[PDB]
Amino acid sequence: FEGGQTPLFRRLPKRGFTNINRKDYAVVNLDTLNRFEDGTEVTPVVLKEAGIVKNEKAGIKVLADGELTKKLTVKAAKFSKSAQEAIEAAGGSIEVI
Amino acid sequence: MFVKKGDKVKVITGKDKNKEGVVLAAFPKQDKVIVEGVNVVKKHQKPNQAAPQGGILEVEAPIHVSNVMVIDPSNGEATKVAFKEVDGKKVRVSKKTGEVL
RNA sequence: GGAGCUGUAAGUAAGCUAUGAUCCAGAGAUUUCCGAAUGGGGGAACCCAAUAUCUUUUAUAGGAUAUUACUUUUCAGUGAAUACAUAGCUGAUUAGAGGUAGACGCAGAGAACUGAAACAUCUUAGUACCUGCAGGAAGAGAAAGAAAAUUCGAUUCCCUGAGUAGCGGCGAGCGAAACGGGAAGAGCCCAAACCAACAAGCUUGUUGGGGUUGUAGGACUCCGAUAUGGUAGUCUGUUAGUAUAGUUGAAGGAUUUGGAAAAUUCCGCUAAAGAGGGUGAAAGCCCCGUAGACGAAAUGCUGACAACACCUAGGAGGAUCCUGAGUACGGCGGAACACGAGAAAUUCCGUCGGAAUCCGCGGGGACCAUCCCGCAAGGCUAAAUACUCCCUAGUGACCGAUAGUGAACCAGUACCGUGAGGGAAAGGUGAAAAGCACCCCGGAAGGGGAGUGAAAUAGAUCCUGAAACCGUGUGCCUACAACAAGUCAAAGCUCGUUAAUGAGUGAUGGCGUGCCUUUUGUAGAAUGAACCGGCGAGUUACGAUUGCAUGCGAGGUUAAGUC
RNA sequence: GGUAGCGGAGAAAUUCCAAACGAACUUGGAGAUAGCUGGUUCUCUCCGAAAUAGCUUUAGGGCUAGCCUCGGAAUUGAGAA
RNA sequence: GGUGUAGUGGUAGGAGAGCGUUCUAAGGGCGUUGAAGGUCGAUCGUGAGGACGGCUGGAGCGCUUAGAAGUGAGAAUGCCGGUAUGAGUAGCGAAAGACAGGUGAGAAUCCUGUCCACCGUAUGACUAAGGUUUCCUGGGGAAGGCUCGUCCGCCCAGGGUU
RNA sequence: UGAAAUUUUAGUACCUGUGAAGAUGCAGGUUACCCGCGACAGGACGGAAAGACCCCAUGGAGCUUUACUGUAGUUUGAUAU
Ligand SMILES: [K+]
Ligand SMILES: [K+]
Ligand SMILES: [K+]
Ligand SMILES: [K+]
Ligand SMILES: [K+]
Ligand SMILES: [K+]
Ligand SMILES: [K+]
Ligand SMILES: [K+]
Ligand SMILES: [K+]
Ligand SMILES: [K+]
Ligand SMILES: [Mg+2]
Ligand SMILES: [Mg+2]
Ligand SMILES: [Mg+2]
Ligand SMILES: [Mg+2]
Ligand SMILES: [Mg+2]
Ligand SMILES: [Mg+2]
Ligand SMILES: [Mg+2]
Ligand SMILES: [Mg+2]
Ligand SMILES: [Mg+2]
Ligand SMILES: [Mg+2]
Ligand SMILES: [Mg+2]
Ligand SMILES: [Mg+2]
Ligand SMILES: [Mg+2]
Ligand SMILES: [Mg+2]
Ligand SMILES: [Mg+2]
Ligand SMILES: [Mg+2]
Ligand SMILES: [Mg+2]
Ligand SMILES: [Mg+2]
Ligand SMILES: [Mg+2]
Ligand SMILES: [Mg+2]
Ligand SMILES: [Mg+2]
Ligand SMILES: [Mg+2]
Ligand SMILES: [Mg+2]
Ligand SMILES: [Mg+2]
Ligand SMILES: [Mg+2]
Ligand SMILES: [Mg+2]
Ligand SMILES: [Mg+2]
Ligand SMILES: [Mg+2]
Ligand SMILES: [Mg+2]
Ligand SMILES: [Mg+2]
Ligand SMILES: [Mg+2]
Ligand SMILES: [Mg+2]
Ligand SMILES: [Mg+2]
Ligand SMILES: [Mg+2]
Ligand SMILES: [Mg+2]
Repeated sequence: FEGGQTPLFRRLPKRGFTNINRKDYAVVNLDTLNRFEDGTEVTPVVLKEAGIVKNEKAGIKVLADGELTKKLTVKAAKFSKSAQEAIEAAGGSIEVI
Repeated sequence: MFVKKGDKVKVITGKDKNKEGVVLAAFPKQDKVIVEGVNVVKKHQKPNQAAPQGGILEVEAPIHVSNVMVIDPSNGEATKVAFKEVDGKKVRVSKKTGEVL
């Protein structure tokens, strides 16, 4: 309250809306997966059992920030293109649940 | 109560310690007892009780019954009490020996 | 149960008691009058009656007992306008009233102060209040559902979702649900189609049978079981336990102090008992008890077990029939849903209009199509949940007499008020009354001795006994002095300490306008305080954020609930 | 005996309605609200202001900045004279 | 721990260190050879405050560490209680009493008596309401009575309403 | 016999001046033995009372109206009975 002066919230405009059908995915940034033994199969079940991902919000999305150093048969809901490149270049294999 | 009228009795505490005596009366609702020769207090008395001088009486005040230890009527050594069903009937019994009362 | 018992409450009398008292527990009897009050009335605790029997009196008068309210339900008899009859009246029956528990929950009706820094929508709030219905819980409740998974399977409550999604003068504020996790777990009936029976007047009211649903169901047409399990029932009983009395329940004696030992010292003992309290002071071993072990004639309660009782069937067809009508729905007006008409689904009330029924109907947040899910308009249903007037057993880093209940004391009292209603103050002798025989002064009260008592400066105003306040005496000073009253220096006088650059007083001199609040600024002629004593004001719950500390670490952590 | 407070009565004055009636008294909501006055209890040490701007149905209130304090941090040491 | 330098007025206010109270858990110790509390002391600490003694008192209380708070009062025209101030002051509530005797510890105040004064369409006699025991007798003077009091509508024990 | 209002403590002079601007209390000077009694009432900005005049409050209450928004009633119509 600014003393009757027009408050900051009131002098500004509302913006946007919310999409009820929004898909918010749980993020795995490619530096985690250096954990797992090469050749194995990464899944949301594996990630949850390890404790990496506790909230599979809408599905796992994989993103490429860190450097990958393994072969991995990774699978998820969606991959980013840089992650596809990095995995397939290391020698893994992308799938989609 | 473990004390009862008609019982020779030893005292445990008080200025009259180690004296003996019998029970003249017992007040269970006070848990007290009266003993001849013990706690003889000096009461300044008025003549309204058929005492035509008023005078000063000497009378036995009560005693608390936890300051009291009964006697074996066959040993003299004072004891504590247990209760036993003899002949179907419940009686007092000595400790330190099986003597009744 | 086993000896003192006649309450508080002394004391006197009279008495009772092993012929088993008082006391305790269960059941039964008596249970005045008022009060729903109910034979009629009435200013509650009073009055007056009627009828039947009995009683008193020579006989009236008088007295005792029983019945006699209204309304509802059924039944019977009489019986008007009005003929049949109905209403009405009367008599038998049947079940209601009224207050509790200043608490909980359903429904009806329904505020404002307040907040929005005004205020009208809105909020407070469907709160308070009032009223009705109640029950030990209620209410809700077995999907015309939640979802989007082709999936969960009756309600309720806790966590979570989440202060999210939304609502909102898009302001203040309001605010879900579902998913998920748990506690608890149960599902059942009826109308209808049709069948059998009765009756009036081929249908149509009553009884019974039948049958309750959505991977549609049932009736109806054919095939066999007579089954098989369950029960949310019964003063059917037995059986066991438990509540309401209770019983038993171990172990210490001496020295010092002292009025008293439980304290001290000495050697011991005991522990399924060292919980607590009392006892002349602080007790494991004195007492009540505790741990532990036994116990209920009688009335309840709880749970099992048998009897009784009630539910409990299977497979094909859908020719045909049925599957909750002034209902769903719609319009208008209003409410509740988190949702303020807004795009407003859903639910409910009033009013008016007004469908189909298995190729059917409703929902999936305007609405249409597709798909999916379910099948209303009839009813019931325990458990988990909320609360405590009360009873028992208890507990407290709760109070300890200006506290804690308003009330530790004969408190909802005294008192105030017409009344509704408000509403106090007031605890403690002593271990034990042993409470002051007797004497003196005095009218007595009250003192003084004596005496009890450990103590009387513990003696009813009673333990301790502060301060204000009122006094008595005494060391120093004080009647030519003005002084927020003190401070500093200091003569003289008088005492002698937590013995150390001592105490008290103070002639005289110097300096010096109280404390608080609020103020630019107060000695203030601005405010407050008569004084003393007590009481009396930044706390807690849930959340947010910052710092400090600890644990762990790109993994840190559980909530509810169970033990 | 009757009229009872969103009221009654009033030969009418804002008058009376149980010793103050422009809306009685009592109980509850209710510890109403109070940007308003009064009060808010022990000690020491370190540091130590403002009474200004702007906006305010705002002007004796409030919000931000300014002025103070505390902790951390870094930066070609900027600060003051 | 020490040496040096520099500084240490302070309201609102911020920060940090503490004293004290009640209770709790633990440890340890002190109390009828006298605890707490009260009171007086010329004592110690920088402050909040802390001891030790003397008298009182008569049964519970300290010390160390840590913790929890109904945790500290001088003011609120604050609340409750007590006692002051004014002050031995205003007031003692319309009016006539005086005397002798008596009772009695005690008399202006009570009783008896004589004069005197007041009321008299009442200051008289009935009585409804209302009060509800105040009526009568016998004792009393703790309190109440605006003084006193031997007295009373006060207190106490009895009775009384046909 | 026995109150009350009031009351920070008080050993409570005067003039002039000062000063929150009008001093018993500060200053300078002057006067004044200590304690009371009866009277008066100039002061203690005396007491009683949180000024009723005034201003303020985004206070209240009552009242008025061609202020706003509503409403009980009154009236008209439609519809149902
Ligand atoms: K206003
Ligand atoms: K139910
Ligand atoms: K004990
Ligand atoms: K709607
Ligand atoms: K001086
Ligand atoms: K924190
Ligand atoms: K940390
Ligand atoms: K205090
Ligand atoms: K004067
Ligand atoms: K107005
Ligand atoms: Mg504006
Ligand atoms: Mg009657
Ligand atoms: Mg408002
Ligand atoms: Mg919720
Ligand atoms: Mg025993
Ligand atoms: Mg004791
Ligand atoms: Mg011993
Ligand atoms: Mg619909
Ligand atoms: Mg409608
Ligand atoms: Mg009390
Ligand atoms: Mg006390
Ligand atoms: Mg001179
Ligand atoms: Mg002189
Ligand atoms: Mg002076
Ligand atoms: Mg003053
Ligand atoms: Mg004053
Ligand atoms: Mg006028
Ligand atoms: Mg309120
Ligand atoms: Mg400083
Ligand atoms: Mg300095
Ligand atoms: Mg104490
Ligand atoms: Mg306090
Ligand atoms: Mg005070
Ligand atoms: Mg005078
Ligand atoms: Mg007079
Ligand atoms: Mg005349
Ligand atoms: Mg008389
Ligand atoms: Mg008198
Ligand atoms: Mg008399
Ligand atoms: Mg002036
Ligand atoms: Mg002047
Ligand atoms: Mg000066
Ligand atoms: Mg005089
Ligand atoms: Mg004045
Ligand atoms: Mg004022």
